[PDB]
Amino acid sequence: SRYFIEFEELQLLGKGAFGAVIKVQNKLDGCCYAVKRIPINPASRQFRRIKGEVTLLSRLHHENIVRYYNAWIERHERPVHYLYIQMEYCEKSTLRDTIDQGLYRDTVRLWRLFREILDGLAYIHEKGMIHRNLKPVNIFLDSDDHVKIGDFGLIKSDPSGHLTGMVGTALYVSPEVQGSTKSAYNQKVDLFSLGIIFFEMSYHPMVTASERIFVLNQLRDPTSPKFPEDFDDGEHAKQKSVISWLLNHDPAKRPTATELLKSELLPPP
Amino acid sequence: SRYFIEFEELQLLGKGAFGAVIKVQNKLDGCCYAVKRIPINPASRQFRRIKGEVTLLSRLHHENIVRYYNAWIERHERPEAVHYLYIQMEYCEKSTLRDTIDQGLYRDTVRLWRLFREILDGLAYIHEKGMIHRNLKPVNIFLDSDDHVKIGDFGLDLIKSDPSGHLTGMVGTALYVSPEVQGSTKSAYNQKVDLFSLGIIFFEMSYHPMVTASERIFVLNQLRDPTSPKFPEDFDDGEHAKQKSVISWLLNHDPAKRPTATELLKSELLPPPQM
Ligand SMILES: CN1CCN(c2ccc3[nH]c(-c4c(N)c5c(F)cccc5[nH]c4=O)nc3c2)CC1
Ligand SMILES: CN1CCN(c2ccc3[nH]c(-c4c(N)c5c(F)cccc5[nH]c4=O)nc3c2)CC1
Repeated sequence: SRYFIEFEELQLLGKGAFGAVIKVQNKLDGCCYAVKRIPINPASRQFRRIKGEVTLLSRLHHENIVRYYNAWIERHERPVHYLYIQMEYCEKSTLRDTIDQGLYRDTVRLWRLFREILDGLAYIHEKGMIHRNLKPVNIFLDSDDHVKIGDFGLIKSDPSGHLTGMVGTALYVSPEVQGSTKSAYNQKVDLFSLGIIFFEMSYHPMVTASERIFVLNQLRDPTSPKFPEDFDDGEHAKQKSVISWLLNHDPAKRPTATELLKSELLPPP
Repeated sequence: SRYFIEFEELQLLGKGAFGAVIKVQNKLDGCCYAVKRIPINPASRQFRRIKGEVTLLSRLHHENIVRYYNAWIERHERPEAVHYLYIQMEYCEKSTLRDTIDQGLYRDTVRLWRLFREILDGLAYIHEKGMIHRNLKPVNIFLDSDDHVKIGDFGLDLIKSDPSGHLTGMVGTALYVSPEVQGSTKSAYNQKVDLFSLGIIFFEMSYHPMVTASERIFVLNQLRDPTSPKFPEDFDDGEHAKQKSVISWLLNHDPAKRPTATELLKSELLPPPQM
């Protein structure tokens, strides 16, 4: 097994239904990587979707996309197949942890990392693709504080007990690709995720779960697209405009990645 | 029924909304054919389009065009009584050009270039006789026992077909149709529409088998990019270069900037025949 003989497992980065992401160190070069191990049935339609995503990722080359190193399938003894995808390890945390540590206070940085997410999103989009998985836990920063878009994959969580609405990854998922009214996945979906991601980028960390659920669900309202009182039309204004344009219920009223880059609302690089 | 009495069905070659193509065997001569069965209605303007096609298809004689044998109408069944049109054409033993690309054509540079010249010979003929094909796709170009090109007849934003679930754009048949024919139709009927499809066909012939659906959709949509016709990074110049110059010639977004079939056969980009 190539994984256990060539790589030194260092730390678990993520876990879930997909499988896991591990911080590893190649024994030969000595660099750290984020190897994604997915348990697969090489006969299933699931295998056709991952092999299809490995093909697409190996063809993506952008400064703001997470770098692809290698992908291989391994067969394990009687407890079975595993698919490994070796990708770059972005040393300087995720965008999630960058927001939680006060990104909002540094407007100059805030606007730079946003532009970078747009550059990489534009590249993905101009190569005719939809990400479907743009969330702060899947956008990272390297040693040089650059954005690296990751690869592609009522509420008990509320301590007050009174909150209703969507929670987690669902808060980033476009309204058109939800419910019974499943109005076809578009590239405009990736831009809805980016309008939620930019609000969080532009707003103070939401310390409590009750605060996060209320604030993000009120922003997602088609009959009331919010913005908290402390997110004033005075000091933000252009930020509020970008967020409101991207979060426009009508998938057709949303800009293109290139439209927002060639827009006056975004400061110059 | 002439079809059931005079012929014996051996295999289904293809299907669709148009009708179907079935490999038959004539009981009198012992030869196999490709009978294209079309459900029709004689009082419709669609039938008068089909009749006109049988009229033109019967006037074409070139070694690189699928030979036409006979055409007839058959009133079959009872309810309000269905009408069918049969077209009996040549059966090409070897394969389709699709199954030649998929079984690695891109390697044999002497076969690749020959097969392409043969497609241009047939296409130059159809164009001389004042016609446009509009069905030039690797599934409608065949190869007979002697490994020769036979151009078939003319039988007139997430893409759900993609297993990954990320790809956007053109899928299947739309991948060969000229951009002047889709969206903005002002002169969507030129002979240069055929020459565009030939660029996509020559790309596939010159490039490795794209066995994945996700690969074929990505690779072919990148080439069809109006703003910038991409081309893969795998597609060398040390073993190609002329091949790439021809593909670019043919795929020019502007139909005026594409060659004519006889212009390209006269071009020095094309290595001369030695057979
Ligand atoms: C409390 N906080 C938890 C998350 N902490 C963390 C730190 C570094 C991290 N690098 C990656 C990472 C990926 N997750 C990754 C991927 F999922 C797919 C492809 C490439 C990737 N590259 C990465 O570099 N995640 C990190 C999380 C920071 C502390
Ligand atoms: C390698 N695999 C073999 C079986 N398969 C096959 C083999 C031979 C074939 N010939 C024709 C064929 C036509 N389709 C045809 C037409 F569509 C209109 C007019 C004349 C035609 N003559 C043909 O000979 N199809 C074939 C399919 C698919 C490829």
